[PDB]
Amino acid sequence: PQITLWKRPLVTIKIGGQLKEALLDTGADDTVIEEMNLPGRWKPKMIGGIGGFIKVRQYDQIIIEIAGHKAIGTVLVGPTPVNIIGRNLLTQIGATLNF
Amino acid sequence: PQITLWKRPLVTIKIGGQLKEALLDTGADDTVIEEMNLPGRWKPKMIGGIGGFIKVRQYDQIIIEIAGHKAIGTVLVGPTPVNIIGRNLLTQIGATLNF
Ligand SMILES: Cc1ccc(S(=O)(=O)NC(=O)NC2CCN(c3nccc(C(F)(F)F)n3)CC2)cc1
Ligand SMILES: Cc1ccc(S(=O)(=O)NC(=O)NC2CCN(c3nccc(C(F)(F)F)n3)CC2)cc1
Ligand SMILES: [Mg+2]
Repeated sequence: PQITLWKRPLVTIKIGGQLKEALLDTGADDTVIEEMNLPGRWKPKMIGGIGGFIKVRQYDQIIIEIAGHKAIGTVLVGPTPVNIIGRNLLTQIGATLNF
Repeated sequence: PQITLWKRPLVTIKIGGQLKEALLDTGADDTVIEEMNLPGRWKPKMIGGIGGFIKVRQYDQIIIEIAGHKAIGTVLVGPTPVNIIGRNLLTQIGATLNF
């Protein structure tokens, strides 16, 4: 698709069997999805913000479908108020910014 | 331009006479630029993050040139570690996400 930006660029994703909504985020390095169970090993990781740090679980090579497009990458899972598709996955679905 | 996303989508901007680098950020509502003097009135505003809140100064109807493209909008100025062009300005330069 071609998505204008007058509202939050929210799309439907499919990850680990489930349907969720996620924000297409050119400002994020990494993809972060609210709490859920995913197959495979993971490793804890700390994400930094203005007041401090939040612990999440890094899973590698996860399959996710993003508005129809399949991709594979690292997904961080933890207590985020928004599901974010970061550049690690936007690159895998071929997304660009155009103006 | 058409910008791929393998690295941070950083562009040169021109605001208030000065050249700066800023991140094209589809995940931000608002544009936020590090400390500088701008003409006109402003009003304080609080931005929220994980550990708490950061005070910035909202200026309306500021001219900014973003990788060649002129736009006019609200710019928040304060102590941000990165210059962010949010959707309020990406909409004004006609930017879209495509995949
Ligand atoms: C103005 C401005 C924009 C962006 C940045 S940044 O340093 O480029 N980004 C950034 O700092 N984002 C943090 C915001 C809070 N966020 C978060 N909030 C709640 C929960 C979770 C977690 F860990 F579960 F995923 N994460 C973490 C990233 C700086 C200044
Ligand atoms: C995982 C995740 C991503 C994004 C969000 S969010 O709630 O969509 N975004 C967000 O929370 N961003 C905050 C990150 C820190 N940022 C900031 N950092 C330093 C300085 C300044 C200031 F005020 F000067 F501009 N701002 C504020 C925005 C949540 C979870
Ligand atoms: Mg962000």
